Amino acid sequence: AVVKCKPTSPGRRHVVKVVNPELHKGKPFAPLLEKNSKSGGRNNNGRITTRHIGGGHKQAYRIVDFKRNKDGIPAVVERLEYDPNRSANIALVLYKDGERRYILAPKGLKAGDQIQSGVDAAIKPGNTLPMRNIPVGSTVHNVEMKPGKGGQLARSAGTYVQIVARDGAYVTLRLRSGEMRKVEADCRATLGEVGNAEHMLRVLGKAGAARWRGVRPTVRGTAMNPVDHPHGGGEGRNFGKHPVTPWGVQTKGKKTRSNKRTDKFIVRRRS
Amino acid sequence: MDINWRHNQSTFYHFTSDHRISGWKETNAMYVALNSQ
Amino acid sequence: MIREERLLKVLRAPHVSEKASTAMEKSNTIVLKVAKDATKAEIKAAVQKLFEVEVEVVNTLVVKGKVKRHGQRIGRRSDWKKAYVTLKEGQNL
Amino acid sequence: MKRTFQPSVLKRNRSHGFRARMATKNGRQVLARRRAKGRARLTVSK
RNA sequence: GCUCGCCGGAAGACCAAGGGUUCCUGUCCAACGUUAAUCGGGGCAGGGUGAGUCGACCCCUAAGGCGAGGCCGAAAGGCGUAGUCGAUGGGAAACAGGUUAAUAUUCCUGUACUUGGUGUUACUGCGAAGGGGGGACGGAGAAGGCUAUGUUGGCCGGGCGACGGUUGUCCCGGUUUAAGCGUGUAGGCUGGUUUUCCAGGCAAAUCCGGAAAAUCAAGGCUGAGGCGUGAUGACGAGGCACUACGGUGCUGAAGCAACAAAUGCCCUGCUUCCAGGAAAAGCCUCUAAGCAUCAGGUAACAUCAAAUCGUACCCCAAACCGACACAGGUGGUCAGGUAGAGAAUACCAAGGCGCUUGAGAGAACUCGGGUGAAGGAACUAGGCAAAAUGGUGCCGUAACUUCGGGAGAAGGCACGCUGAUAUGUAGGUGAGGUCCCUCGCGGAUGGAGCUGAAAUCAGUCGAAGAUACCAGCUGGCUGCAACUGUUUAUUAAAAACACAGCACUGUGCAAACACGAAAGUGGACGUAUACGGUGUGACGCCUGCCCGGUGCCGGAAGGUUAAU
RNA sequence: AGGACCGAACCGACUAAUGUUGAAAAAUUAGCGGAUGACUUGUGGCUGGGGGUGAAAGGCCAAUCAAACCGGGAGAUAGCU
Repeated sequence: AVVKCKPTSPGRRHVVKVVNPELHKGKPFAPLLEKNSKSGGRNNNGRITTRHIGGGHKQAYRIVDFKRNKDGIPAVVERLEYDPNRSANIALVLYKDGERRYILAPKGLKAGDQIQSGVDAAIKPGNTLPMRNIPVGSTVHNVEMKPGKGGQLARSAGTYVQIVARDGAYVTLRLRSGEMRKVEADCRATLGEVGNAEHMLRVLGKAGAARWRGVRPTVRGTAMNPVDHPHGGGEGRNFGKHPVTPWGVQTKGKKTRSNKRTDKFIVRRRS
Repeated sequence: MDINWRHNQSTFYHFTSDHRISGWKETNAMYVALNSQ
Repeated sequence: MIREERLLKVLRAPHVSEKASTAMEKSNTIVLKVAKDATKAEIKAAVQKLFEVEVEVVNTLVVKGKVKRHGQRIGRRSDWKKAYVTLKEGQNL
Repeated sequence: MKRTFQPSVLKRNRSHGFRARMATKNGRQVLARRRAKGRARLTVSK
């Protein structure tokens, strides 16, 4: 659900926060946590490689099983927990043998819902099974690229992948971007679509809500100087140039995909 | 006893403060030049 | 045990002071300069041996040498180790 | 007025100390030039 | 030595960093001290820094550094695995009194505590580089119980007082006592016990987890404080005795209660909200291989060991950083009385200082202030500066608006002291005594005693009762920017930058892009509700026409065209 | 609850005066803004010269910045003084 806060403060005027009482309020599961240190956008050379990254709240990583290779054992979802490293929400799920895992939660998945995997798993949301065993045209998320690699497609909140046709060796997927690409048959995938589709409905409200998420200010090109950016100077709001990246590459229209290795899989491109 | 005297000269031999004469002497030369255009 | 040569090159000289005299007569302890690298174990075994007394415990410290100038030339006196050795009821030296 | 040199011997040893100079070849050229010139306090260790 | 003055949330005290003998005593005034100098942080000599418990060393790791092999690179070299190092973090234990001119959790007195090695006695399963638990920990808010600590009364000791009174509801001082041990509380957490089974915890496991029952409704964990012991000990106002007249030996009464109360403890808790909140070792269990009448482990007693290094002194400053004995800068800890909401402010307590030139004169002029006739911005670029407002409660408060605000809008009334209500109110706190149980650090009761606002009525004094310090000037029209923020350290704080919001564009993951000859890394342990770039900059109404030029995207027919 | 309100520590620097061979190579004095957050601060580390970093001034990078400092080519060159 979304709630509009009363504008008792000027910073609280335009903030709409997504509330969800179904999420857990207690501490997360201890043996599935590990250290995830902040990078600040700086690589091993220490130089800033991706800018505007820094600050923010401290985050602890949660090992989410994107592989789902535990096959044939029924599992029951314990609770739904917040994951700071993903837009979606994760589900702490307990298997029949008594060992717990974190799975990426679809829409209807709540506490007490059964989860099965394998060729014997039923066609209901949350169940993971090879793509050749999936009916054509159903809602599918957490899609592998190569078999056994772990889920790589339609991971973030509100996402889904539609199966257009099955060749038997390859399966054509209409991705969330509107791209049609071929994916080999035996990659595993999860039914349904992920359960945080209202995540795009929130608005941060103030500058501090973007700062404590780890995002720094993003100074624009025409306020720069000629020695830093191709845009700059002009004795007051002069642009007179084609818009480019800070390193001179033309933006706003120029295509820059030069992969030439996965071009055989792309059936048709997004538009 | 007075080696510091030889060294305490060597302070404004590499100054940069263009608003002051020889780095330390404050003047009105800014205004004088500004108006002497 | 500690062999004889080491135990010997350890006690250098006794230290004389009015703090030493009050420590000698009232608390029954002796303060004497020892070797630079000497430890409390080698110091205690020596005073048991060469001084035939009933040593109890050893308190040690090192005084950093004072900086003095001779004429105009500056210099630093050699730092020495200080040691408080204490005994039970018996002493004649 | 906080000035530039606020001392700390932990930073002082870690930046220009002897083990820092010996760690790379360029500091080895520095230590050679201290010896070639013949400076008494050739390093900043003590 | 007697006064006067200044600080007293410091200009007091203790430290860390930093300094490196400035610390203490004796001795001298060459130079240093912006003056004299007998003095000194100056010169010379001597002395002074005592640790199983303080800190370092040591075990463990964060950011990161190095990096056997490995990969890559003209060379030098770069990245990086296993490892290794790296506190600002986690790990065992000491407190009270006394002593020096200078040392104190170090020395002495008294009372403690912890960890290993070894021996003996008694029992019997020990045993990892592995598994699990624990270490393990976000912000804000709210009390409750406490304590530090302060006030008052009682008690003890002392005094009848320079000038009216003062044997009294009078005046002054003290009324202190730790660690540790035992008790177990105010609280907070968790249902407990037993049995059976299991695709998991790489193998294994009695341990973790999971699934079935039976049985009981209670145990367990954590936990401030108080209490008794420690402690018929120390300290104690003072007195006695010698006085190197500085002090030094001897002796020593009362040593309680009530109230108030922390930012300190319970509390690493409780409640609540998203921005969802270190690692590893020590520690507790589980076994594996092996050991298996051993090796070991466990409980009691005894004994040994706890090394090495720093311990002075300054540390908001004359001793560190500022070339100076410099109006500056410098992180942490303690924090009393009165008034006061308060760590503000004013005066004070303990404590420390009067700032390394003084003595006169009482010109102009300059700096810092006080007052002022009459006018009240006429000065000036400009109310710059100065002046004025200031607190609490109550009444009352407009246009406009995103309904929150505006707004402390504006504008008024009361404020001291004394008595009565009420020989101090409401309230808080609360003993004796009574009753009842598990039978205690208990439950109901009961009001002694202590504390104590707020208001009304009545009277009084002054020119003035928020009388001192402290402590909003207000309103109307309007440009710009939505706003909180950030910026040219050192002439520009803004209409500049940022910002949430919006739009375009790129990118299907070995992504785009960026750093790198490369390896590799960030992006991101993220996956188109994501990430990058560009432009605009909340919100409301909207964002019209033009693709000829340039750029970008799509096209391949034809013309031109490289090496070959 | 609040990038809430008033106001100390703390952070900063809007106005004026003094100072400007200063007490000080940017301060003092009277006022002033923020003061639970995009806050502030101690300790250590990381990013380096046509490079870093920058809520963007061409600012900061050891009182030095439209290309730091030190040494070297170097006795650069100077139709100029």
